Amino acid sequence: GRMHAPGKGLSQSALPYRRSVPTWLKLTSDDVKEQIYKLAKKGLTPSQIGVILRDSHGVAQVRFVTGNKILRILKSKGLAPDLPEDLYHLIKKAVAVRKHLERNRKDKDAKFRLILIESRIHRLARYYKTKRVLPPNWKYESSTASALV
Amino acid sequence: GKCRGLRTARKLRSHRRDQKWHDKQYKKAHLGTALKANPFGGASHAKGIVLEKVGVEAKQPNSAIRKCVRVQLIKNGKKITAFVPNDGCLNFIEENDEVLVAGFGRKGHAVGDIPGVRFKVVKVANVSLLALYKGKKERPR
Amino acid sequence: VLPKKEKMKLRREQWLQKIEAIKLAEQKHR
Amino acid sequence: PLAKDLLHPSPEEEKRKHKKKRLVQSPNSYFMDVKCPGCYKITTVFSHAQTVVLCVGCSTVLCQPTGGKARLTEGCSFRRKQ
Amino acid sequence: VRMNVLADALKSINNAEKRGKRQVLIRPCSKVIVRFLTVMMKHGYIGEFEIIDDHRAGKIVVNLTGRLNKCGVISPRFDVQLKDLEKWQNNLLPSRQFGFIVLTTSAGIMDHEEARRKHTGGKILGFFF
RNA sequence: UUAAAUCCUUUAACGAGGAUCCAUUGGAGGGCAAGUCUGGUGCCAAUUCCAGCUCCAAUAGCGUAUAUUAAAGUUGCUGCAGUUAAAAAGCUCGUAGUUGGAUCUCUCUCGGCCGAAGCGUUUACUUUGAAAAAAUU
RNA sequence: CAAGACGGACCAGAGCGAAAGCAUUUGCCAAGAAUGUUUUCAUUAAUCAAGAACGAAAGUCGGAGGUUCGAAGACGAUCCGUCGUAGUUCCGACCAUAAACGAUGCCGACCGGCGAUGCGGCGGCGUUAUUCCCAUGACCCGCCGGGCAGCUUCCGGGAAACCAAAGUCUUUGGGUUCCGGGGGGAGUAUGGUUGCAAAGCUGAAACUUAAAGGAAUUGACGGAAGGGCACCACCAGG
Repeated sequence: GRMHAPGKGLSQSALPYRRSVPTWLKLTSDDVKEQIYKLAKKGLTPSQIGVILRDSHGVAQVRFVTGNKILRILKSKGLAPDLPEDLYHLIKKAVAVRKHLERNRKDKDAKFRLILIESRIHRLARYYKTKRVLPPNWKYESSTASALV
Repeated sequence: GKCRGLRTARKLRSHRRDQKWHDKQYKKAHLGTALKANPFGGASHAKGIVLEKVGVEAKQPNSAIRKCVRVQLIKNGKKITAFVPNDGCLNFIEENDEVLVAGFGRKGHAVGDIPGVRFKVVKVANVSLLALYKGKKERPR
Repeated sequence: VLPKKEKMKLRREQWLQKIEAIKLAEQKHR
Repeated sequence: PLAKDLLHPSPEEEKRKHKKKRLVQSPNSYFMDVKCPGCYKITTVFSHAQTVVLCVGCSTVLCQPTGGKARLTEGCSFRRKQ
Repeated sequence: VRMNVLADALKSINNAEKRGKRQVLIRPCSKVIVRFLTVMMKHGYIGEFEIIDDHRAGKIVVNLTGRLNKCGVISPRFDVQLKDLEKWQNNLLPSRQFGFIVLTTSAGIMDHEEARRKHTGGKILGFFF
């Protein structure tokens, strides 16, 4: 079930059993990696890179073709951000909700949802501190939240 | 649902400690204030001085007028009332006598016939009531 | 209907009866 | 009733089931190749694409994203691929 | 959430057996589940099974035969010293002949008779009669 | 016998018909063993109190009181419950503690094939061995 | 003409929200479930002591406004009526309690049928947008997913009412939280703590009692009600 919602939905992606590249795909691994590099230089999150490569160029799975996932490809070249993209999106949402709250003080629903968001932030920050992605002195603070975005 | 981990020993025994405290017998035996409020003082028998003789009325559906003696315990000064087996055995007991008094029988509970009498007289003048009833012994005064 | 005491006795007795029947059936296989 | 081979389901039942709940899960989407009406070029487009797909040479909108399957522009030709 | 997939497998098999089904599907597969099923196979309780291999944790289709009365897990995995083993079967088995404590020992996953022959103890997993 | 004795053991003599050389203690006419009984004493035939007989159980022992244990799965680890019987928190975010999906099939130096040395990631687990007062069981 | 209040009918078998709750149009703001997905991360999760957010109504402290209703109160009758104080309305602080109900923790698995409904998606002839000039909306058929709610059932369970969970339980172990231990004394005394207050949270013992309680099937029963008959009953009469 959902981590803060009462929903329990099944919807997700289902990978096929064939891990082999299809015969009709003529793109080599380095061409796909060059597309990844120019897309990241356009300023795109790895999720957006995967969606664009799936839709327009027909690359179904980047790891099945190149052998590495998008974040590792961007990391080896060095075009990867300091904080991860899910934590970035959560902190951006928390900043937006806090701005809405400072303009609108009666919205107790917005207060409850902000508490939900920053609890999700605390769980993800604990995970990233445990596996050494974030430095151990990193801490999410309310005023420092907009400074990260 | 009860926890069943391999490291839940502390939680299980702490819960059992508290829920032990929620039992009347455990709390009576472990709180100390029952033996600090029992007239016998934890004992099975106690001696006393016969203050007087009183009469207790029995239950409503079967009317009777039973005869008890009000006695004052030696060791702690408490006043209790004690049952006598029949009206004949009341003639062996006098005011200001030494009496040995036991419980009525069911580990501390009252009589199912005579309401609120708790104790029965076993000995008077250091001789038993059973011997005095049967003519086996006489009592001194 | 009937007290739970003899229902428990009947259930455990019939269970031991299946235990004995399967024991004799499995002993017959040797 | 109570007598069927779970190891060998028929194509109609395994097609009918949810994509995760089959014997071995498999997607329902596909990659299909599209010819623009104003040109001849082949574009490989995901069936459930979330991005609007422009022609690399003509810059004509091939498909518009919807809730499920993508909505092709009228005039475009498409073929199932692989 | 889902913890102890062996419990889920054994409950699924027991519920399938009580309805008089012949064939059951088990997800997910595991090494411990396959070893337990092989142990029940060698004693002639659950017939035949086949492992469907997708690129996830797999699934198992088991051919039930009818002899099995109750298969069950024991959670948590209590340590079973070789003396204590005797006590354990008197707690779980309805007789001293049939039924099976399954132990994982350093000599493998096996039943209590074979663990007594190999003279070793281990963690208790279940029982089936 | 023993320090000297007593007791026990061994032996003379005496020692049993009501073999009076006389077994008690409790309970029974609602339920586990055991009653279609009698006689006194009062209320308006039922009915308070008292003495008995008959039967039953254990027996040189048998009642009683109190505590405690077992019955008891009324403390529940094994092994209880929580709609209507005692009982689930107003509701959800909300650290610690408890629990956590699938997966991986021994050698190097110096002395006589061996001994020393690094252990091999650490444990938990299991088996073996030493060692650990008697008395108690 | 004005002031305050409130959004009926449509309005449910509906929907949304963590719960309390939520119904005039329009615009803005920031959230959200489900669905779709050959995106990404790759165990990041489940459950709660501590601590914190929200919490109907009534209530307390400052303001504003006071139409209706209305505790108290003044009158008139004898549970009602006239007038109407505090309040009910808004803003800012508190209080944190309800039959706050499914008198029913949360997360996970397995275990019958049916045809309805809300949202999303997929496939498909047809009718419609005055035969619509292709799509699109509205209907129609079927399937899939997460829902709300039914009917049915020797799955099993229960003391029974009944429950697709209150099942998979003496054949007794998926994970974890709160909590009961006969009836009263008694939510009392005492101490602590929160609150401006009203009160809230925690919470005994002495003693007393043989019960307390839950579920269901039932004869008779002075009577009571619906009808019918009769000039030894009635109306009008002799």
